[PDB]
Amino acid sequence: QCVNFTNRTQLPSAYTNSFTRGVYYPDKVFRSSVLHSTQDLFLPFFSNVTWFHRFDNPVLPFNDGVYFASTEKSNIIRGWIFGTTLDSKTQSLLIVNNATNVVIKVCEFQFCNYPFLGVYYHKNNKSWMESEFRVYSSANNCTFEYVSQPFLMDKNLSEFVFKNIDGYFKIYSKHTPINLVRDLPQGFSALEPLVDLPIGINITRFQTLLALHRSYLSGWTAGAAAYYVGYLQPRTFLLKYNENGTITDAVDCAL
Amino acid sequence: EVQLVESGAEVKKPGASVKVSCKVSGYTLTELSMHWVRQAPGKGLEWMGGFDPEDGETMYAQKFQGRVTMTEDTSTDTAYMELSSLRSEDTAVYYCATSTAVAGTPDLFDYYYGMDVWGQGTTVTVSS
Amino acid sequence: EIVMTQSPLSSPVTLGQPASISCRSSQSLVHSDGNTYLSWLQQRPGQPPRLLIYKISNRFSGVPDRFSGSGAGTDFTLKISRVEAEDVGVYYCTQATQFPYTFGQGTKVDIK
Ligand SMILES: *[C@@H]1O[C@H](CO)[C@@H](O[C@@H]2O[C@H](CO)[C@@H](O)[C@H](O)[C@H]2NC(C)=O)[C@H](O)[C@H]1NC(C)=O
Ligand SMILES: *[C@@H]1O[C@H](CO)[C@@H](O)[C@H](O)[C@H]1NC(C)=O
Ligand SMILES: *[C@@H]1O[C@H](CO)[C@@H](O)[C@H](O)[C@H]1NC(C)=O
Ligand SMILES: *[C@@H]1O[C@H](CO)[C@@H](O)[C@H](O)[C@H]1NC(C)=O
Ligand SMILES: *[C@@H]1O[C@H](CO)[C@@H](O)[C@H](O)[C@H]1NC(C)=O
Ligand SMILES: *[C@@H]1O[C@H](CO)[C@@H](O)[C@H](O)[C@H]1NC(C)=O
Repeated sequence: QCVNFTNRTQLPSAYTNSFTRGVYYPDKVFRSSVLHSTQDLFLPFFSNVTWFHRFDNPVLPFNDGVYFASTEKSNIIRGWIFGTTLDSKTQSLLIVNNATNVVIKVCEFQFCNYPFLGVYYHKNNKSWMESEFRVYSSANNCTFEYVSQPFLMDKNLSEFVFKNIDGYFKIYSKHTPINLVRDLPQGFSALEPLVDLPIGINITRFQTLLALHRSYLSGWTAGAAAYYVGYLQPRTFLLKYNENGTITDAVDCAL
Repeated sequence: EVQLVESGAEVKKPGASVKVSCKVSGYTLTELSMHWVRQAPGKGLEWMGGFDPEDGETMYAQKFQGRVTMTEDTSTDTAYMELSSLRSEDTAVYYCATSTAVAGTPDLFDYYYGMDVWGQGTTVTVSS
Repeated sequence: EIVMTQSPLSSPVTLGQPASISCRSSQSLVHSDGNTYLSWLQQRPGQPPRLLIYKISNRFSGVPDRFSGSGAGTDFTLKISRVEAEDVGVYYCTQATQFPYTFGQGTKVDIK
């Protein structure tokens, strides 16, 4: 049930500073009171991160990995689409969050031109449901499914890092209270490892999923969501582990 | 916006089944309280029966009970209504109407009772 | 069963003169939620009826602004401000509060 929207416009995009955001734990090794230098796919410090304010969600490139950030409380952003051609010719990855759990699902999705999570009232079991047939017309030959606790939860900035390296799709995340909406915050906050998924697919493009609900007064009227997208680069960082094992500082060795 | 299409007009020997269909588009059938209204020529239209959005599912008229059966196919988004034991008075036009089950957003929604979007009517004709 | 009486049974009116259509209910149409679910429908010859006004005075999506509704309790009025050629046909008042849903007898309005 793909919903063709008329008068679709490009989403407004400014360019903001990343400061020292986007750092994650590169391994699952506990280190206490050390200075550890690692060379990995990191978001460079003070880089141009694109800030995206009826608007389209752009199918952005994936490059070597994607830093994603969002400051919202409306729960419009529900997940992401990953793949190369985003049709039923090659495989694709879909991450969908709702109020109870997260579904991560690799199939041969035939995605809609405008994919969105449709929130609609269901009269038979008497509550608002969410339809995944609004994002894809059909999913076939589906090789991976994974249901876990949702990671789009609590003013609070949500940060994610997505990598697709040597057969594994790695997601890192962090949720932090912030007191400003125009920019990314200063300070420093390392992203803890969230999931390592044995996917093994080709990913060159991605697209954010937004939740659109019916007005009940086209028919889907919901507010636009703003998110920050930056790109990782192969880069050497020096991370500072304090006595409890937390990355409390880092220096970018090419800055 | 909800758009409705109907089935063909039909004739029969009396004492058999009816299957009048009503396919919705734009809004899927689970978002819509669905009602069926009979209009006779030279008479005002009267309500046969339809969905109740809360404290039950379907409600019927008192004079049509034991005859009218309404069932909904979610896969095709098609509402079907049947009625057996055709009398000669029953020859009429059968309007299919619908409304949104609720009014509002997921935040602050309230139940809506109405008769909003009416499809065209199948012409049911009992004859020789 | 709630019966709707509708007055007058017919109304001949020329072009531009406003007209009023009365609807009376044997039972008070206030619901438990607070909204009194009354609707005014218009039917053209050869055409299925379409919704003009829902909930006394709220105008449906796409209806012109020369239609207005008023009234409360058991007494309701539909006012047409400027009669044009597109308004010929039958008008019905209906409720949606107590099952079964019922309709008025309908009034006929013409040009001349
Ligand atoms: C939130 O997402 C979960 C996971 O997709 C939904 O739970 C599933 O619902 C389907 C209904 O077709 C069942 O067949 C599955 O067994 C359910 N899985 C689990 C793990 O519960 C849930 O319905 C969604 N909730 C809302 C409000 O959309
Ligand atoms: C990159 O950042 C600099 C620093 O403000 C800015 O002047 C420039 O316009 C940015 N370029 C892009 C393409 O974002
Ligand atoms: C929706 O309806 C189905 C079938 O009646 C039921 O199994 C399911 O639990 C309902 N959804 C929720 C969220 O309860
Ligand atoms: C995958 O699905 C396509 C149709 O979309 C089908 O032609 C193909 O045979 C499937 N691959 C299998 C079954 O291995
Ligand atoms: C990955 O996808 C890109 C874009 O379609 C394509 O050019 C490239 O050849 C693909 N790589 C592999 C190994 O399939
Ligand atoms: C580290 O752990 C100790 C003991 O649990 C605690 O007192 C301290 O506040 C923690 N944080 C830092 C930054 O030392």
